[PDB]
Amino acid sequence: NLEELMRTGDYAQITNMLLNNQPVALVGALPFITDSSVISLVAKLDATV
Amino acid sequence: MDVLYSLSKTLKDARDKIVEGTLYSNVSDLIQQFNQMIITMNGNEFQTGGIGNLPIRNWNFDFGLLGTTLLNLDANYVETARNTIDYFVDFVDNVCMDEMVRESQRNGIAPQSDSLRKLSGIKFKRINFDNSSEYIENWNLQNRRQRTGFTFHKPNIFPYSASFTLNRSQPAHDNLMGTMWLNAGSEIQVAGFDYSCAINAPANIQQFEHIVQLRRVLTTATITLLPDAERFSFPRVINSADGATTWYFNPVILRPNNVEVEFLLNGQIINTYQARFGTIIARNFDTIRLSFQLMRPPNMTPAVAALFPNAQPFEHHATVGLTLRIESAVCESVLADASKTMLANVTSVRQEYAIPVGPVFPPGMNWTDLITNYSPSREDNLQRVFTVASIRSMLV
Amino acid sequence: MDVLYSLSKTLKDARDKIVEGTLYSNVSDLIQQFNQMIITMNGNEFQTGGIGNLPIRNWNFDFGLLGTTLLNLDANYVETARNTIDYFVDFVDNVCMDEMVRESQRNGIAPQSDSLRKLSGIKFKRINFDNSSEYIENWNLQNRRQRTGFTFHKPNIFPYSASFTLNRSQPAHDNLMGTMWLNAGSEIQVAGFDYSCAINAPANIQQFEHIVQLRRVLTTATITLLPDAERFSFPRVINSADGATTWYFNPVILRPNNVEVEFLLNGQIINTYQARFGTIIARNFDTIRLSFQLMRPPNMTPAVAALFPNAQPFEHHATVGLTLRIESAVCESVLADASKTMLANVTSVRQEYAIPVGPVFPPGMNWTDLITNYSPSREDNLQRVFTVASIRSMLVK
Amino acid sequence: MDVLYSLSKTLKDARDKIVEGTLYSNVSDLIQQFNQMIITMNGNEFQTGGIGNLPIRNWNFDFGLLGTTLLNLDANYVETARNTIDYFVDFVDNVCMDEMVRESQRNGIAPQSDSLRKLSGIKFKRINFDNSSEYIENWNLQNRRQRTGFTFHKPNIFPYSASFTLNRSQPAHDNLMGTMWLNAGSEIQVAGFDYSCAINAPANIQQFEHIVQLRRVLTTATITLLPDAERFSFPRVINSADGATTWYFNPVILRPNNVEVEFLLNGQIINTYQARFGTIIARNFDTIRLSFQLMRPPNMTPAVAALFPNAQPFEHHATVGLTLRIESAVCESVLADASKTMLANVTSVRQEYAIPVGPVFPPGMNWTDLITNYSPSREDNLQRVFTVASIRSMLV
Amino acid sequence: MDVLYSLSKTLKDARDKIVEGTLYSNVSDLIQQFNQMIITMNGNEFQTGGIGNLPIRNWNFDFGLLGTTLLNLDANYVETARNTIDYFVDFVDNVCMDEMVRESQRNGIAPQSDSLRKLSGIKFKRINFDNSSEYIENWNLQNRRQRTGFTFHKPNIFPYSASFTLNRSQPAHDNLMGTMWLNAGSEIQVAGFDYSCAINAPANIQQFEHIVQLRRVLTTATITLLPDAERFSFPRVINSADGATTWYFNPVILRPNNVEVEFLLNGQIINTYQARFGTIIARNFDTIRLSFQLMRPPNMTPAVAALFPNAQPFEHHATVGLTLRIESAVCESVLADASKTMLANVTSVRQEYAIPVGPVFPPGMNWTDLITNYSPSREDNLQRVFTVASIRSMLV
Amino acid sequence: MDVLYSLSKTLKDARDKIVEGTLYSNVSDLIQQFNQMIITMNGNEFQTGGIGNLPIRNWNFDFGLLGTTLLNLDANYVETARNTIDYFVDFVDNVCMDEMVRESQRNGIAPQSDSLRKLSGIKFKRINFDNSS
Ligand SMILES: [Cl-]
Ligand SMILES: [Zn+2]
Ligand SMILES: [Zn+2]
Ligand SMILES: [Zn+2]
Ligand SMILES: [Zn+2]
Ligand SMILES: [Zn+2]
Repeated sequence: NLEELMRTGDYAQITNMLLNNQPVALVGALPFITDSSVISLVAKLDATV
Repeated sequence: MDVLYSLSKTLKDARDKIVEGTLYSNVSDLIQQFNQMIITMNGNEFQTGGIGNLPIRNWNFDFGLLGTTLLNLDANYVETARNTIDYFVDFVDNVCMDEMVRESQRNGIAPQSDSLRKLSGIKFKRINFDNSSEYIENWNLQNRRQRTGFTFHKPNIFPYSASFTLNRSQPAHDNLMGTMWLNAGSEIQVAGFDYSCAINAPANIQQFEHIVQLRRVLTTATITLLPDAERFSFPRVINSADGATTWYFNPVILRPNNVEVEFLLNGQIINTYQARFGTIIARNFDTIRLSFQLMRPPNMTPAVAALFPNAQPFEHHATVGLTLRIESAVCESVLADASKTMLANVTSVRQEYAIPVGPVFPPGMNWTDLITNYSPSREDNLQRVFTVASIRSMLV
Repeated sequence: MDVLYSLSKTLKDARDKIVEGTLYSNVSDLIQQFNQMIITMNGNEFQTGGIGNLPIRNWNFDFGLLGTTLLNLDANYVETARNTIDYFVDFVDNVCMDEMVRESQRNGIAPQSDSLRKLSGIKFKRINFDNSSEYIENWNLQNRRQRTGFTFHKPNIFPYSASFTLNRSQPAHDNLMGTMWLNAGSEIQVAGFDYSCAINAPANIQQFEHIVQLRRVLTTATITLLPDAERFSFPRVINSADGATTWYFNPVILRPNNVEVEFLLNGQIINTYQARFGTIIARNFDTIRLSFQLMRPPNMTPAVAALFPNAQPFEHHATVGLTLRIESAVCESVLADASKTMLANVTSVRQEYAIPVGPVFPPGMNWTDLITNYSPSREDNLQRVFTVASIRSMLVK
Repeated sequence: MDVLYSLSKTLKDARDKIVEGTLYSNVSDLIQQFNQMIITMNGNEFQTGGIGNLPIRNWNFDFGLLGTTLLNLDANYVETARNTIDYFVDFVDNVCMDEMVRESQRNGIAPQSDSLRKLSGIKFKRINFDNSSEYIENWNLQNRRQRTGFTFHKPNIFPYSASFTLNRSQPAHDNLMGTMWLNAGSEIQVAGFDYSCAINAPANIQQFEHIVQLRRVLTTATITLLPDAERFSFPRVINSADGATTWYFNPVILRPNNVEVEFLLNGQIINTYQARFGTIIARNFDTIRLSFQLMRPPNMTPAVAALFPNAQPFEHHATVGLTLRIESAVCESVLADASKTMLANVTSVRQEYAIPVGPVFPPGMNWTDLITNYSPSREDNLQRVFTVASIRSMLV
Repeated sequence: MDVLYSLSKTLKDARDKIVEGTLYSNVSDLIQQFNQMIITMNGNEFQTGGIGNLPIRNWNFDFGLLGTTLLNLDANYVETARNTIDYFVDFVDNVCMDEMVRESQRNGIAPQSDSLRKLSGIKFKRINFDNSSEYIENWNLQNRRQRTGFTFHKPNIFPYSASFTLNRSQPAHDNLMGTMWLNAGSEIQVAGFDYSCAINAPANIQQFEHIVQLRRVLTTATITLLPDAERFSFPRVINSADGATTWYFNPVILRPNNVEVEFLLNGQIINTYQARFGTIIARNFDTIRLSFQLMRPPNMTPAVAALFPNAQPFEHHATVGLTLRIESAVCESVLADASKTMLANVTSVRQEYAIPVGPVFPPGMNWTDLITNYSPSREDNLQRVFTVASIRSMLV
Repeated sequence: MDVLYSLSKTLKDARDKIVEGTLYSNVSDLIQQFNQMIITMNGNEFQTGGIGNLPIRNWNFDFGLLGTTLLNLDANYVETARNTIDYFVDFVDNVCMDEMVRESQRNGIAPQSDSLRKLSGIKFKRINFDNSS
């Protein structure tokens, strides 16, 4: 839960999962970028955020 | 093993200390250890079972960390923690059961189950913390080749054996001289019998000797000596050595004479007790040598003199007993004893899931066969399963 | 219960750890727990004991907190803490005693004394901290209804019973076939006797059976089985079943034949042991069936043949024994055992203050009566008083 | 004693908790306590041994502190800690052994070894921390003059004594009335015998009594009372009281009548059980009075009637037995029991280094002599050495 | 179980309260609970099992919420609600049936079907609301370790047994003394018969005693005690104990004498009624003891005196009977009774779908075998299935 | 024991040296020790026990210091000192009697009475002076 993560300030679990490439679901109202570029998908820019 | 023990002890401390209304300062360190365990275990896949009727179980860890409270834990915190604790306890119990039912002639001390082998990887060493129980302490000492010590109340060191030796005998079994003993558990009950009451023996003394070879060295042992052997003080019909015939025993009990208990280590006399009954201390030994005597009473009342004629037939047979009871001791090896449940737990787990007999332990984990042939490989495997059983007892 | 246990645990930790010269870092969390206890108890009035000869004690709590500015504990700090600890320990002892002497037919697991009822309020739940003792752990598991476990060395599971059964008998009691047993504590000694030594038996085998029903299920039980029963192996003069006369028992011991120990749960065979002596494991059972045979030895030396004639009179009677000792076991219910002192403590407190016989427990806490009729209400009351006794033993003992 | 115990406890916690991969959060307080112990012990010279064959050993403390900046413990930290832990454990073991082999009559509670007397200085109290073990707890209660309590499983409270008393006797020992008993450890078997089966008794009843004085008060005692004494239920030939002759005993067992066990404190009846067998509770007592009766069976079968004739000779002798086993108790004094090992440890240390007999304890640390004459000075010295042994068992 | 009950209660309330023309204020909270149920169940797939002939069924939930903005419910609202209610009721009924036909030995109180185990997850705890029925209330109280009881009209506490005991008999069965009884359901009929009419009995009184040991404790029990047993009041031809022959019973009914009905708990008399007939109250008991006496009438008119001669043949046999009917009681455990349909529902569901015999219940859910061996595992499974059956009864 | 002995010694020295007409230089150290004793004992409650027929006695200490500033001791000084000394001597005698009638099998060298156990606290160590007997 992104709200709970923001409120606690403890980023140990999220950091450990992002470093170790552990699959996860970040849940919360999020803004998103609509990318219509196929090259962006090939470049894998969605994983760089 | 140390990682599995640390998981189990973390879960035990979580169950005991994470209780509603407790100060967060009472659990801060425990909560940190628990969250470290959650971090290290999350994203790892474990499998248990697949042996006997132990079901195949798959374990996944995708838990969130335990939070914090300003002053005191509330009910919500306890339920949220208890869900995770229950899952982890189930996983640890299953891993322990998987490890208890396996054995290896080679490297019996090493983990045998896949889950425990995975837990021995470097990534899980983070979970390791206080190793304070007796069995885990001895496990670490044995890993370091340091001196191990297990304290047993009434150690199960003597394999069951009810036997006799006839030093003098003949097919009619009416003039017999010999010894009959029961070595069972932590008890020796020996009795030397002479049917003639040492009428023709030199100095009217008959010397009886019993030697018990303990399969492991016992140290700091408290032992009770009692003059009489109640188990061999009543009449009984006893099979022949080959079972071809039965003979008759009709004891009349006389005080054992010149009683001498020798506790020996590697053939060297360590402790000697002469005509001493009650509590004695054997500091370090692997052999017990009980030498006693039947001394014909020089003076007899008419009733006594009647029982012991100058010649046959002998209807009342003189018997001198001796009872030895190891109440407590210390052994460098693991043994079954009256106060613990390790052997019972391992046997129960093996029987419940119908584990087929392996190449290390005797069928059904029978203790008499196991302690009769207590090999170093058997010792390693038994220490492993006993340590896992103690780890499991923390939770189950 | 959890609050009373937490009071006792805090006090024991304070006695053990608040010692002269120790680093404050060794006791910081303990000092916080102790001050939390003081704050929670301050301003509260308690009353303990109006039953039997137990005196009415009134308890008032107005204490200062222990300081936190020290880096090492000095003598004055320890003495003040000891004064507070002494008062609190006296209070906890009295509350435990008041709770141990009471019983309820309805909610025996619930608090009975008014002090523990008051401690069951929300305001006192703050005192609750580590519940690590075996009894309190079992208490908390039982409250949630999780699988409980009590480990007993030599569990006192068999009520005392020395009796006999005669399968063959007659008024002269010179040709008897039957069994005599003592089931006491953790031990069963049984012995089957045939006066004729199975001379006229079907193939010279006399089968004996003994069934012992446990009032509670035992798990993970280490059991020693020895072939002989020394208790029924000497001459005896035994009353008749009606007590009208006495008969004579002159046993001669023969090894038992085809020994079979059966450990059953709900009338289903869990463990079976054939001709196995020494240590055995009964993993889960509530009934023991010991079946053993007296087999007439086909070949006898002249003395043995002289013992057993073809017909009466039978001067020597063939007996086969069995001894069963439960060394350790696990039970989901509280039991008296050799190693613990819970039953002794409860009985001692009840006798010390002349507690009148209640509606739940036997007339004096007799364990044979209790285990003979170990009812669920009795189980609840016994578990409650035993947990209180273990709490008290942390401080008084 | 408290400082020595604290050294041992710090070392044990260091061995258990300073392990590879553990969070520094798990050992932070322990590391602070360990560094405090190093600081306190540094610059201090000690000398142990010099008694018996215990070698003289000189101890110097000049050690560096352990680090505090790690997040998880690694191998280097563990080895650095282990070197110091090994030296300190050796020192503590030697100090404990040096204290265990010494005794004093007037002030045997106080430290006897120069090392422990030096450790009793004020400056060493900085080392002191958690005193949670039963023996150190009782030591601190005793030093504060509070009520002490030791729980014993099968307390060894009865010195060994197999004896008999003949209330009716003749030189031929054919019409004997009396009682024979064994008192051993936690066990009392007694048996009253009448050779005439109380035919000439007033009401055909013979009353037997047995009084056993406990050398210390036992409280909260659980006892098992059984109606037969298997030790005196078989035929035996027994020496005469003067040893001049031997008499014959041929028991036939009848159930004891009007069994009455009284537990007395200072001559006041605390507990009383009549015709009650199985588990009983003696809450506070120092003396046991077992009164039983042999009642002649008014109605006898022809065989039973044949056993007991009107007049002599009496070949079958009527016997009634009682068995009394203390399974658990509480005593304000230290005692040897079946579950602990302090007596064994002290005796082992005294035997291994050939300690000459001192002015306090009996030779060889024999328990029967110790408990027969359990004087306050002996109690002081025994408590001291037992506490030292318990401290030593934490490490060795 | 609480979630399943909550689903059932929500659906029952929806059926009862969502009716055309009703004010929305009459159903506002019900509609809120219904929408909460829909939201919690949406997006979940369930499977009710294929055990026996019960078909495997798959359940999906993608329902929209009910409207909340009308003043009075109309036909459209009721139809829209009914469409969802039918599916939910079918799902609940199938889940209840799947749970009713399953049993476990280790944990019989825990859910057995996968659907109910899924509903025990935290994510469904939102569905939970008012738990007011007797069975769910008892379930929740018992999960809380709280004292709770089921009230039974004519509890079925006595396993069926028609038997007799002959205390005096002979191969020709013409001078018999003994007792006949039927214990069936909530009823006990007992009768003591003497063929000689106590002609040669001490004081011309024959004593009969009948003990019935209840398998569970009953509390606040209302009982009718009548002084005759009409079941054993007419001529009968009765098999023998071994069935070898048949004997003849020709009762003549006399008033029972010294009627004492004791209701005992743990062997202690809780309630005693002497010569009392009609309504009596047994407040708490587990055993019933009926003592009665056949008293030979001291004075007999010639017609009476003809029936009872001084010796055989005895053509008229004097009988005294008692009848004990338990009209109402309370039990900690669940029981079949004359008013509730739980046993009937469970048996019907098990019979309809050809459920094989499990390891817990006897074949056919036979109540006599069930109540004869009312083990703790049987009690747990039986309470679970009875609660599920009561839940199912709310909708089916 | 050393505190009890020091109380007795101070009181005996006061009775022997605080005499009418004596130079203050003869008692200066004695007066200082006596005032130290008064300060240490003031505000402390003592109870001599009721073992046997020994009466239960309660002792309270609220005394003024012995004066300085006299060249030779006069009658007023000696009278005030005598009042204080009499009360203190009665207290010390009762404490000694209470201690003399008690015994313990273990730790019998330690104080047995409550008064002497109280006097064995650190706060009374100030009273301790010359132990010459
Ligand atoms: Cl034991
Ligand atoms: Zn032979
Ligand atoms: Zn009989
Ligand atoms: Zn034991
Ligand atoms: Zn003699
Ligand atoms: Zn018949």
